[PDB]
Amino acid sequence: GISRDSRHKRSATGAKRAQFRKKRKFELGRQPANTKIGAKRIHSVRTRGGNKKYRALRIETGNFSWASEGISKKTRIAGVVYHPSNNELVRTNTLTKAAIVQIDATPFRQWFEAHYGQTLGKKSKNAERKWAARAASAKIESSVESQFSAGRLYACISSRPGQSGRCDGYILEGEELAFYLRRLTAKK
Amino acid sequence: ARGPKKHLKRLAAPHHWLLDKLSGCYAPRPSAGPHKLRESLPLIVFLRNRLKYALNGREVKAILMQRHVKVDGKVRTDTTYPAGFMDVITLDATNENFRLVYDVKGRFAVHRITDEEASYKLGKVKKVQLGKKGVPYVVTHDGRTIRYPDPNIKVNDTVKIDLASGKITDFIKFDAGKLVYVTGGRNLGRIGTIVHKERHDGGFDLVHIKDSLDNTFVTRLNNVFVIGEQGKPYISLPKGKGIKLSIAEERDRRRAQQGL
Amino acid sequence: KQGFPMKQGVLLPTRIKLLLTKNVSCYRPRRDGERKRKSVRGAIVGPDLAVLALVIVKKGEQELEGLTDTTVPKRLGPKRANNIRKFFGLSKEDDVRDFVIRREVTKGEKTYT
Amino acid sequence: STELTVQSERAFQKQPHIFNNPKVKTSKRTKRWYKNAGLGFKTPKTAIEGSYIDKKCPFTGLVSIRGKILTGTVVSTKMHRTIVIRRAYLHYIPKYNRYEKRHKNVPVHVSPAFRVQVGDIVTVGQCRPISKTVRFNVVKVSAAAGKANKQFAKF
RNA sequence: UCUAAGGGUCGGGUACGAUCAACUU
RNA sequence: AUUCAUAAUAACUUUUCGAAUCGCAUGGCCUUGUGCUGGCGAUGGUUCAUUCAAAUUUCUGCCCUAUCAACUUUCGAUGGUAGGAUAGUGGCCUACCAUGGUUUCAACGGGUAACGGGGAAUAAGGGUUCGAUUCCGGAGAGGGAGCCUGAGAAACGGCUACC
RNA sequence: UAUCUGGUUGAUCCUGCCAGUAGUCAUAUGCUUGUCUCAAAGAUUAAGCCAUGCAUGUCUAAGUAUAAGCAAUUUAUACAGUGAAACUGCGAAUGGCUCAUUAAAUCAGUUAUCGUUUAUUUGAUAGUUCCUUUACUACAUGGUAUAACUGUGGUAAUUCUAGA
Repeated sequence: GISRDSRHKRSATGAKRAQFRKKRKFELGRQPANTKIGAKRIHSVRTRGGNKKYRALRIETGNFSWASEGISKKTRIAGVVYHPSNNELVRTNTLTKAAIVQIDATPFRQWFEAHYGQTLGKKSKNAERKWAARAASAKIESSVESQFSAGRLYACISSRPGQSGRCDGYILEGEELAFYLRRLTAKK
Repeated sequence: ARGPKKHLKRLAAPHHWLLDKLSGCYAPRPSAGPHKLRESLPLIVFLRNRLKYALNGREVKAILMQRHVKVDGKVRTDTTYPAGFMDVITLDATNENFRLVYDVKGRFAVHRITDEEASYKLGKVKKVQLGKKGVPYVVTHDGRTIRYPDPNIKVNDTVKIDLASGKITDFIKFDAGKLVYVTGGRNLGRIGTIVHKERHDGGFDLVHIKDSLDNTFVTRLNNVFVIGEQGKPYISLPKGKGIKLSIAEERDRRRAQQGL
Repeated sequence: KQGFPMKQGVLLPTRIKLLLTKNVSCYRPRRDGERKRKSVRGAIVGPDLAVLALVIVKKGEQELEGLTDTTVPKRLGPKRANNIRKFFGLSKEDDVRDFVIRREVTKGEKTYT
Repeated sequence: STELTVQSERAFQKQPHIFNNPKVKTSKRTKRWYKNAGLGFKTPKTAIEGSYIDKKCPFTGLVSIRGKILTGTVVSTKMHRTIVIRRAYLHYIPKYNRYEKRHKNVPVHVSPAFRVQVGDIVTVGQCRPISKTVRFNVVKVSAAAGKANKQFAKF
């Protein structure tokens, strides 16, 4: 099939190499699937040594980390355009690693309110003790606090969904967030 | 290609089994085991070719399928079981405990030992790591994992193993003034009391050795194996003591030794 | 005619060659993973057939000289304990060692089982 | 050098799993990762103090030098973060009991911890494959100039 | 239905912003 | 020499594994019940390590031809960033970007009555010629291509198609 | 065992080839052929390929046997001896054969995987799982199909197979 080999390419001198071996399953390459949003659909592919890989098609949820606070929460994910990668093997408006996405923000809102006793945007003895103790930290950033108004947070995917089957990631914060939206002009 | 070889031809088998080549056909391929293919001795070879207790592979199999012979306190009814260096072979017939050691020419010396000496064996630690749940382990040359050892057992040291409980009784460090039994190389079977060591980061640590005859030589640390202190080995050594009397001395012996 | 069997789902009733795998009818794999292309007739009935196969669901008024006149028995009984249990309706604790069925065989004039 | 300013590319360039928390007001604002590549190769101050990323760098990146260490003369600097060195040697022909000059050209990755110029001698180390042709990385430089710039100033 | 690229005039407390308009690929 | 081994936090999984298995021996203790305990093994099983390996890989090295001197980049040539794929590295594959890379120290192309070596023949010495082979490893199973199963095959005394 | 000889001329010395001479695990062919030991052998030409005719499966005290098979255990009324078949599990990816393609490509030696997979061997290694975690249950251990088998059939035919 797709030979993930170099004997077919060319020499660095420009020399045309001879077809030297019938293709080998060592040198094997496979066809992607266009991990889209919606209606979780995961197919398992057998790999070398057994070793199931979980090719994701059309995920809907993901697990996103909020590292300045040091937690992770499940959310639903939202729009995409990617990639600036391919023409041959993957096709359609996918979701992948290093992609910037919008996520639900409600579990983080709930967690923040219950963990600091403080809202974003716009009781009991134990809870008050805890909030007063771990106060002087609910001061994150203008950008994130502004995102919570809309209720949709910019995050980056760190997992490779076509290999693992997940949409784990991390919420953008700091210089990344200052950097990113001048980009994302892509299909395929 | 297409998977691993199961056969092994006469001429490809290591020279220290001593059989015959030209279309003599096949040789016994050591099965996977604690030791490597080349640095090992299968039981078929140990029994048919060295001890002459058997004449044929079916005789060897008839032996092995009676729980007569055991390697390291365990039976090993496999014909091509790779037995190796410092391995204890125990036959209740004659109550003969055989240690596999090296003669000076590089063959496998058939050392006969006492039961008290067969109680244990020795092992060179290859790596020391932490396993899961923070449990340290050492790996020896015979693929033996030992958990929770003394924390001073660093790499290339050697270890005394009780062979019924896979436990450690005592360890010997790698340092100058320590005996060594060379395993592998040109200088295989020599015993020579480490002089010093040469580091060569990224470059195959070398060791300088000195026999009792003050015949200094040099080997590779992967091929070195410590066994004790100056003049106090931990094993009964074979006939020869790892000296390598030159060919001239050898003929002088076997002409003046004996007119038979 | 020509002997090719019929297969469910295979409309366009003609002998069509069709890949076949395991866990599916009209092919017995010889090796693991062996697939094979075999001519198979469709499911729709027509004049080109030679043998149909019919299963009596409802019994009519009459009775037949091969089918309904006779009653061939089940050869083997259950070999599993709980299946014997469901068969004989004992259902808790009732020592299947004696409830399981026997089969005397006449090896000769003197017969064990 | 390298005028990536630091972030010339369309993706954000960072060291992976190197996290600078905006919460903790650390009085550096400069969190980097570097390593001693080993073998007595000195880690440069340009790498420790710099801002570049270069995942293929043997000091701040993820590659590791292992295997061979070679030397050569830079005969090209026209690619980005890689060079070509000349490795000259003499091959013996026994029939004639004599030698003949031979060269192999060897492409090398160069970090922006090094200001490399055509003519400079450079010591390189074997890395994993990082391109079709590249398997080596610059780990030391020796400039064969003495900064002989004013010798051109003649009046 | 989109994407990209290709410009003008103003600003520099002695790296870039604001504003304006074409068609071509 | 590491972002190593390992551990700990937050969660994540369509949720893996954590014996409904088998043979011989039948013993020990009492509250004598087909009661409670218990041996020697077999097979299977998660991870780690080892072994047999495999895949990639560094350096150097191969015959004749200049009546082959300029090749490569076209729809990848050389590199960079990111992604995808892969068991994994890597233009392996593509997106964007740059314009590099090899060459009279013989590139590229052509030829080989060319598988490569260990080795063989003949030689004072130097050497010339041979090496389809009884070891080693590369390939191939009429030609091509594709793929299932599996730890391992692009398998052919295995499938699929075309010739 | 570091060897040379014949041929240009009327004759000489040269250059220089031709010819001879010896060997060949280098082939062929011709003549001849008593013995012992050792023995290569469709490579060259057609990787036309032999285009005929025959062959790689496998079980132990220890996965499943109501064979409507044997013998008989006489220790047994559930089996418990042997054992065709078939399911399961391993193996068939080794070996053997050939040299077509192949000129930095295989390959040799030398490295590396801090760049990965690894059945099997070998050694270590799972008190943590009743998901409403006090009835929710079988844990003295729960569920379903299906083969072989019985019998009805198709086709001229194949290691074809259908229905019950």
